[PDB]
This record gives sequence, structure tokens and C-alpha cells, in this order.
Amino acid sequence: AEAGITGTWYNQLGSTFIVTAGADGALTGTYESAVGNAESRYVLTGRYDSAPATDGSGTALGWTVAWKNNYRNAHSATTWSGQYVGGAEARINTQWLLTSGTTEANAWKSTLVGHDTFTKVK
Amino acid sequence: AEAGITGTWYNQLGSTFIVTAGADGALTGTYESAVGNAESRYVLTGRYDSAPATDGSGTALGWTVAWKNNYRNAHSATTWSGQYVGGAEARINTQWLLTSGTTEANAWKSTLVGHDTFTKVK
Amino acid sequence: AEAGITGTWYNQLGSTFIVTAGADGALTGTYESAVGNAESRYVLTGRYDSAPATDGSGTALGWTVAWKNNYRNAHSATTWSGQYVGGAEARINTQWLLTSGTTEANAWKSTLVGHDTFTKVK
Amino acid sequence: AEAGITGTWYNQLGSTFIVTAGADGALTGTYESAVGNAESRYVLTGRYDSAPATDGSGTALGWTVAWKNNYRNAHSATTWSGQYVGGAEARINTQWLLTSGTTEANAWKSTLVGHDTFTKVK
Ligand SMILES: O=C(O)CCCC[C@@H]1SC[C@@H]2NC(=O)N[C@@H]21
Ligand SMILES: O=C(O)CCCC[C@@H]1SC[C@@H]2NC(=O)N[C@@H]21
Ligand SMILES: O=C(O)CCCC[C@@H]1SC[C@@H]2NC(=O)N[C@@H]21
Ligand SMILES: O=C(O)CCCC[C@@H]1SC[C@@H]2NC(=O)N[C@@H]21
Repeated sequence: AEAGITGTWYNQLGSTFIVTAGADGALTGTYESAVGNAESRYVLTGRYDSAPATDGSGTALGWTVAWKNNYRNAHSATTWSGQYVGGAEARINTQWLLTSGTTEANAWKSTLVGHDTFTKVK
Repeated sequence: AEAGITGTWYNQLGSTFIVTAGADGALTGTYESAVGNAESRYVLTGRYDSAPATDGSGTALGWTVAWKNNYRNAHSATTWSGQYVGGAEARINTQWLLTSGTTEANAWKSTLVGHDTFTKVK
Repeated sequence: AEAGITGTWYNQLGSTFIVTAGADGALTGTYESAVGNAESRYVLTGRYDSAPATDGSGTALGWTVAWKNNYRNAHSATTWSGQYVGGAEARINTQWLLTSGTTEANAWKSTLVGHDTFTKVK
Repeated sequence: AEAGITGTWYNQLGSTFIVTAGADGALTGTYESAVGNAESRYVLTGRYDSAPATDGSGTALGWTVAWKNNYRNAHSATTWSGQYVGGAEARINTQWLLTSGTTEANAWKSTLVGHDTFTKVK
């Protein structure tokens, strides 16, 4: 939790996310996707468990990125749900949902699901 | 987008979420779950597309809730990814990921997936 | 389980699925999608719990459809995971994963997730 | 497709799956889980695209396992949706949904989601 999360993280696609974990469970930062209809940095906000279990369990967390910034607007938003595992080789393992705004007829195909693993080393 | 999202919403489980959508894509509010290891209100933060398509597409959005408040700490976080559809009968259709902090051995079973539909009427 | 599952079911998109649940947990039948790159009937195969709990729990089941038949080949496959709830108003509630064959570069966006509810009445 | 899929595969949890891919898109075999409420082998059935794209795209496939055999009955079923990528280092990348039979009140938490990567080497 807290201290260990703040920083720059890289995932397997080459995306970068910089976050600051605040004392009372808030996560704020920017995300830069190495793939998709995206360019530059996007604002992200989220929450994490600031009083995790004192056993070897991970710290649960999640964040959202709406893919609109001053350069592009992909009319979609991605939410990452996962846990932070600290130690020598810290990582954040997540599963994500990317929903695009669609008309009612295409709603059935509006959401993509995947998984990303973030490390402090890339 | 914006104006239409702010308010109190209810989903099919009986949970309540009150949010304020700010001018530049931010969502802030509280969530009260009618089920699970939860009690009272939890803080939520998210993002939405503040410049959605002008055709009949929904507005993409997402938010996160870390299930820790002054009464309980379920060491888990839920992220809702979906879209807002306005009109006579406005609704927010979503899919969610609920991840619990686990030890590495139980990580494979750390995440639940489901779907919630929110209406302004309950 | 068994007897109660065999038949024709319809979901909210208007798709039809006809299945036969065999004595030892097998499900065989055809699926006709009302949406997507599909035409006519596709072969489906799956499994279900043929000795479900005797309390009011649902019967877990799942099936797969590869979207290739004599008319079309969408190079994708959908798997539905859910449970059968019997009674006056029987239904099968499911969540599904639709994966398309992609090149390694586009693998991150290869899978769609959604949910379908099947009834014996349409 | 076809020839390349038949065989024994191992995933990162240490589970084993042996399948035979038949000429017209059928997959039959057994699965042995290294984790969960499981013991020994379970029957699996599925489908795959037997006429995949001739570019470097993966072959889409999916299969289901109902966790009931002669030793145990976990009243749950798992469906794996993914694609087969052949070559020197062949693998099947998947995302899965594990649904447990529950009472209507607990249905919201009936499904787990995860991802498994299978190799011919373990
Ligand atoms: O195409 C879009 O809608 C915008 C870019 C989406 C990028 C995705 S979301 C999950 C995955 N992980 C990343 O770092 N990028 C992709
Ligand atoms: O059990 C927990 O970890 C805390 C409560 C979780 C409640 C869930 S998250 C999705 C679903 N929708 C709701 O409104 N509540 C449940
Ligand atoms: O587009 C394709 O790849 C083939 C058709 C896919 C139809 C989907 S799978 C889930 C959803 N439920 C249905 O009945 N049809 C759509
Ligand atoms: O606990 C159960 O219901 C039976 C065992 C479930 C094992 C799961 S399903 C996905 C994951 N991959 C595996 O090989 N095993 C676990």
C-alpha cells in the first residue's frame, strides 16, 4: 500500500503510468498507452486499500482512464482492477475492461477485457 | 455526458451511488452496496468522456470503489466500466471487476466479474 | 440440471440455442446469433453439472460456439459460462467471452465480454 | 488449427490439458487442475476455427469443463476462450470464466475471471 505504489510503472505492452497514492486511499496520475487510439498522457484517478492485511496478501486497487485528452477522443474508458504485490520484484497484476460508447444496437460488443502486469522496471 | 450523469442512481441489487460529473471528465461521489462485506458509504472516483459523440452513442465512463471506510475493510476494490445512455429512461450499463487482495497462491481466484444496470428510479 | 435444460432458449438479443443435455453432463446443440458476423446455425458443445446441489442453487454450465459454418467464418469463438435456474420462470444467466483470432500485435484487443440471459419464452 | 492443437498442454498454474482437435472444429479431452476444488481428470469439450486466416492471426478456440467427476463435484464450470498461436514456441492464450451454482441472492458473486497461458513445455 501507500508508499510502495507511488511511482512510474510499465506494463508488457510498453504503456507507462505514473501515480501518487495518497494517505487515504486515493490514486491520481497519468497514463500513456503504447497501443490503441491514444496519444500522449491521459488523466487517471482511482482508489486503493490504504490498510491492507498484514499477512502476505496483495493490496487491492483500481483506476480509470477516460481516453480523451487534448489530442484525441476515443469515446471509451478503461478501468483496471488488480492488486499490488511488493517486495524485491514489485508488480501490480490487473484485469481491465475497456468500454466504448456505442448505439444501443451495438452495445453487446462495447466491452473488451484483458490483463496487464506492471513492473517498476520495463 | 456531464449534466445528465450527476445525481443518485440505483442498480438492480439495491445499491445507491451518488456522483457529481465535473466539467473536465471527473466523477466523484459515494457508493453504498446493498450486498457483500460492506456497510454505509464508500468513496468513489472515476472519469467519463466529457465530449461524447453527437450521434446516438452512449457516454463511456468508469469508476472505482476501494471497500474500506470507517466501519469495515474488505481488502478489495471494484471498478465499474460502462456507458451512460440518456433520454426518457436514462441508465448506465456496466460490467465490473471486484478484486480481493490475496496471497500469490490464491491470486488465480482473486477476481469476480458481474454486470450492474443503474437507473435514476429504483 | 438434465431434463430441465434440454430445449430451445432465447436470449435478449433474439438469438436461439437448442440443446440436449445428456445424462453424464454433456451439452450438444446449435446456436443461431441474431447479431454479429454470423448467419444460420453453428454447432455448440459444452458441459453442465449433472448432480447439482439439492438446495436452491443454480446448475453451473458452459458451452462454446466457433463461428464457422458453411456460410461464414468469423474466425472467432464465444464461450458462455453461467447457471441454469429452474422453476416457473426458468432462465440461464451467463457471462461470455468472444475471442477473435488476431496477430500478436492486436492480441490485447482480441476479447469481448458481455452477458446474456436465456428464457424458454422469447 | 487442427494438427497443431492436438496434444498435452501445461499452463502457469501447473494444470494439464490433453486434447484432440478433430477435422471439423471439435475439441475433446481431459483437464486436470493444479488448484481449486478438483482432483484427477475432468472431461472437456469445445470448438475451434478449423479454417483459420492464412495471415499471422491466431486460431480462435474455446472449451468447457464442468468440475464433477467420480471423486468430486465442485458445482461449478469453467469456460476458456482464447487463441492458439503456433510456431517454434506455440501457446494458447486464454481468459476464463468460472461460474459456481449459487442461490439467487449470491448470484452477483458467482463468477471468477482470470487468464491462463498454455505451452507444450511446462
Ligand atoms: O483504443 C482506445 O480506446 C484507447 C487506448 C486503449 C489502450 C488499452 S486499455 C488496456 C490496454 N493496456 C494498455 O496499456 N493499453 C491498452
Ligand atoms: O464484498 C465486498 O468486497 C464489498 C461489497 C462488494 C459489493 C459488490 S461490487 C459489485 C456489486 N454491485 C454492487 O452494488 N455491489 C456488489
Ligand atoms: O461476430 C461474431 O464473431 C459472430 C457472432 C457473435 C454473436 C455474439 S457472441 C455473444 C452475443 N450473444 C449472442 O447471441 N450473439 C452475440
Ligand atoms: O475450484 C473449482 O471450482 C475447480 C477447480 C477450478 C480450477 C481453475 S478454473 C481456471 C484456473 N486454471 C486452472 O488450470 N485451474 C483454475
